[PDB]
Amino acid sequence: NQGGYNTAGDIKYKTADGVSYDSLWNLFSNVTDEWNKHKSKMVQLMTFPVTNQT
Amino acid sequence: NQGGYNTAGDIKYKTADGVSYDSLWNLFSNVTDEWNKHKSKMVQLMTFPVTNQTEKVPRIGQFGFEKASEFGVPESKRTELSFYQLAYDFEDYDLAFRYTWKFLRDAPSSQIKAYHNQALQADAKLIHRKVMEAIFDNREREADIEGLPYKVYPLYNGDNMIPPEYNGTTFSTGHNHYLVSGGTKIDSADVEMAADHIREHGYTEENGTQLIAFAHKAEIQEVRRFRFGQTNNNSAVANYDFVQSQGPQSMWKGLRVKGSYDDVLWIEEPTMPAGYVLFLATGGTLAQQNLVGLREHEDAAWRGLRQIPGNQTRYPLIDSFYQRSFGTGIRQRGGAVVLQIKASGTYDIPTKWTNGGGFE
Amino acid sequence: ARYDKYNPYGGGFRAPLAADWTDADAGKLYAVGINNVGAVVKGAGQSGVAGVLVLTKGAKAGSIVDVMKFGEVVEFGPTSGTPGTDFGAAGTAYYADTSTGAINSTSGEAKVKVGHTVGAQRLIVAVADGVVDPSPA
Repeated sequence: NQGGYNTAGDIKYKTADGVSYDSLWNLFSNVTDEWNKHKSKMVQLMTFPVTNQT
Repeated sequence: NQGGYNTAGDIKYKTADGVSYDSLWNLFSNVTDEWNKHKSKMVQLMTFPVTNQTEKVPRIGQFGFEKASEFGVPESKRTELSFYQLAYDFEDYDLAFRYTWKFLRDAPSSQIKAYHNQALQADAKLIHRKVMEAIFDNREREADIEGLPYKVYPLYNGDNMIPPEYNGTTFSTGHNHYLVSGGTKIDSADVEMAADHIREHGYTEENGTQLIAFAHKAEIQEVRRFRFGQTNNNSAVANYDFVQSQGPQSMWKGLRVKGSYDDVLWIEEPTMPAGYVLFLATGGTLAQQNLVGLREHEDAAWRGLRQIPGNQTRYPLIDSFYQRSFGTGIRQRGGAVVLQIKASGTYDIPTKWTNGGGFE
Repeated sequence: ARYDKYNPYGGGFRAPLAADWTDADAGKLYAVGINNVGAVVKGAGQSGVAGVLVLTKGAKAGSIVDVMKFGEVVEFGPTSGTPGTDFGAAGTAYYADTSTGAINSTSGEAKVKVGHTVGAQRLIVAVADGVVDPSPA
């Protein structure tokens, strides 16, 4: 993993060959991984909410 | 400068006469001095607000014509466009006021208002230095725009950029606009040369323009001697007459005009280091905007002098910040000339205007 | 050099270029001929000198070029000169070296005449049928 503070210089253009860096990040703004949907299904069929701590 | 935290022990309450220091600090709360006003006035005449973070200066060639005939057709004509590219720089500058809790409890409120009014004076002093070093520091600089590097320029400086030819007067690599007088005092021959070094690029009185010169008073005591056909410094001769202003016009732009040599108006400039003069074009068809561009951030949230709330907040320590971010470059590299008055050799950057040598 | 007056009907012809011409040749004038495949080469091909050629930019092999036989060329100077500064002499005949296709004012028995100049910068192209002298003394 990449780590650390986000800095100016981790930003690398406003646009490149006419495409905008905001539009590129907007693609990933609301994605969800089908593996994380599967993992959430497996948790849902394999767990229960604890009401009684013992 | 003083620096450090403001502390109890920096506080003053009353004079031995019973007069409270908060009333003395109340004088400094709103005033601005004639020296910062004078520096602000040099900036206001010498600069323009930049709209494009980079400029292109384009040029095109010429066609001509031929004599006709009963038979036969003319030789074909075309022209090819070319340009030079000029960017403007940008940088951020920060200032802090820091207090102990007991200083803010016991210090006179007028001192805090004076510190705010002094931040406005420090901003004016910063912009003035950054405009002056754009002219007097004859080194090249680089700026990044859209993440792509561009050069930003002083006047012509012995560089590979070739001035555009004006009227069949035509130039080379290694042209220059920082000049060394070749003499320990100013000649009329230097003033004549420098004003022509502007006028060879255009910027003429036929082009509707006015020339101005800014000089320390020590060299104005030479210009007053320049009567037509009479010898002056270094055995040069005045090929025009000095004319004192009325009381040429008595005043220009609200500045104290001394007179004219050639048609160039002469102005006394106390900020100038003694061994130097600036010659500058104005008005007409070329000088519809001034020598130095001032660049500021694209977003209105980041323009101007701004206060940032600090990051030690209430007890036992308090701070706050002022920020301004801007930068400078020259568009009209031929629209002004810097003359240094020295006997021989290389041009010197004034220490007070070396880039990175200080601030404000 | 540049084409000033070109006539498509018998003043010049389309042909395919035999090899890449680089931007180092942009605005130079060369004499050219046709190789055994039917493509344009500098100097004489199998055809002898067929005409003269200027490209304003580099061009790829198998691209189509217009070779001039009769017409006017402006901004002219010898092939060895810098294009757009090193212009020709006025009033004088110009000859192609049949080996390199280089054009200059020096006559020689094995060379082909390509034209003559009307003032320093303007060449009247009218390429000869063959060499200046096919039977030296």
